[PDB]
Amino acid sequence: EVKLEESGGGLVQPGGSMKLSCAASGFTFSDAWMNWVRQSPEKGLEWVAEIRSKVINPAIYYAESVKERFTILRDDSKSSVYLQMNSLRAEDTGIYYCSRSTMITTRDPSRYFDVWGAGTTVTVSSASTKGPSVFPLAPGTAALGCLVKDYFPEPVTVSWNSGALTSGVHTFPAVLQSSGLYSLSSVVTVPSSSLGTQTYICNVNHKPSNTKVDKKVEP
Amino acid sequence: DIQMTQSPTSLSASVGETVTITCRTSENIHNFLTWYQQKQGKSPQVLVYNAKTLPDGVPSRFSGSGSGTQYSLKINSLQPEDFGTYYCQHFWSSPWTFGGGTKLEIKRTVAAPSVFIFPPSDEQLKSGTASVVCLLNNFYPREAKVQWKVDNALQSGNSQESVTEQDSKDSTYSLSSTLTLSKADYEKHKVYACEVTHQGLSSPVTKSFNRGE
Ligand code: NI
Ligand code: NI
Repeated sequence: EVKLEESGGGLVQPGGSMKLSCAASGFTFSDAWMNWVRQSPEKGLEWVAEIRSKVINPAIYYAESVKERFTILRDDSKSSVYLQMNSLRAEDTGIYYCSRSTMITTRDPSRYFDVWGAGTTVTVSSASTKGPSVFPLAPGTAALGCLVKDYFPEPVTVSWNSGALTSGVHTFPAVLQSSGLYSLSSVVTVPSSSLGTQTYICNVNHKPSNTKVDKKVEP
Repeated sequence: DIQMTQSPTSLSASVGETVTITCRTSENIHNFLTWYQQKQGKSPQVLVYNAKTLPDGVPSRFSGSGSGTQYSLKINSLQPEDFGTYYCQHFWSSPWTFGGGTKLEIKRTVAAPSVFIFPPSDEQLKSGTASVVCLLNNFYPREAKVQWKVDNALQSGNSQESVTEQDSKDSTYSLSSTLTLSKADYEKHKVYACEVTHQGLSSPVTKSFNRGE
């Protein structure tokens, strides 16, 4: 039951503000050392901040690039740690992780982040949200799919016949276009003896824009 | 400041091989080095702390070693559970800086790609945009060149490609290349060819389609 659950992420304007919350249960929280880590596809993992409990020493540490702008906070009756982010930049885009360290004392032999949270996505951008335009990709073994074009921000989730297709389904990672908008392609490889007679439906869903559109693919 | 370099950056190996991963430091971190594994879409989980010690549950295939500034991560007989990204992290003193990470891939036998091409849809051809998609499936290795030919004129600056992660079923790759065009330019041209060059094929294959046919 030892688990960290992050929340508060989403899209935000440059120079904006955002408060990431991290709830915890399954362990006595009011002496654990909590750390925030972020991950972007470019720089990989990067430590952001740490807050210790009952420590006359600094007790609060920050990465150099986030001092001044960020502030880590703690409330022990709520068993949660917070990350208030201000003057947000496109740098600061990434997946933010909450994690507990194994250090109880100033220098407790045995250091590592032993429990992680699923993570919360943070997107810093000036572009407004947009639902996707879903276009069909029409046709031994055949292939067909969909073109999920021009949406923002990530993510968009794609399923076929409502979670009914498993093997051969390939949903490619989203690529940013010159217009600053994302598209995406999901393709399914089916035996050639099943085209048309069986209906293949394309379940696109973009929760940032409250979009839910399904388009039939027909040869 | 305490930089940390990690080597290599990418690495491929078969099931059953042994792989060594290096994490160099700009200082004698003594022995407070931690290694993590991160699989696609999941959170990292510790493999080794204190350079050599393995926490509970981590198989004994993993072993760390080294001291001072050179440190190594080691895997005897890679079983298929072990192909994500590996980060090193020092805990000598805050800030707890991370290493650049090493992506680790399975290496199977060569597999040629199956090539499909898709013309734009009339639905899409009602709004002024035209995207032509060339699909590649279940090939290895991942390095593949996709060139677009419009009226047999080599194309540049208007193609965008995307690769999928190593597949779990058979450790193959997939690629879509999308030729983005304006509608007026699409209606101007006829022969749209996608030429694929890959290790697994002996001759560069081409898939085409006529807009009018
Ligand atoms: Ni020393
Ligand atoms: Ni032209």
